[PDB]
Amino acid sequence: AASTLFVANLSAEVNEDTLRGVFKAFSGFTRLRLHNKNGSAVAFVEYSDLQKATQAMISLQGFQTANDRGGLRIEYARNKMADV
DNA sequence: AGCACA
Repeated sequence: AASTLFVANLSAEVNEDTLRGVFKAFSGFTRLRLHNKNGSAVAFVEYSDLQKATQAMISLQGFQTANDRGGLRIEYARNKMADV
């Protein structure tokens, strides 16, 4: 089953391709969605299974495309990315 | 801390 990650601390100017380049570098990358609301943006990144998602989350934690200090803040998403 | 798409 595909496991989705939640990514915070993103600048509003970051590209979808740019962000893809960050996460596609890790094994099991399936798809990414970049969402914006009022200010800064967040992202949902899907991997082929949990182990690859965990592996990527640990590795990219605090990755320096950000607003605040600390770099990227990544969590497990509360829900899986919808099918299709 | 802040979690959408269908």
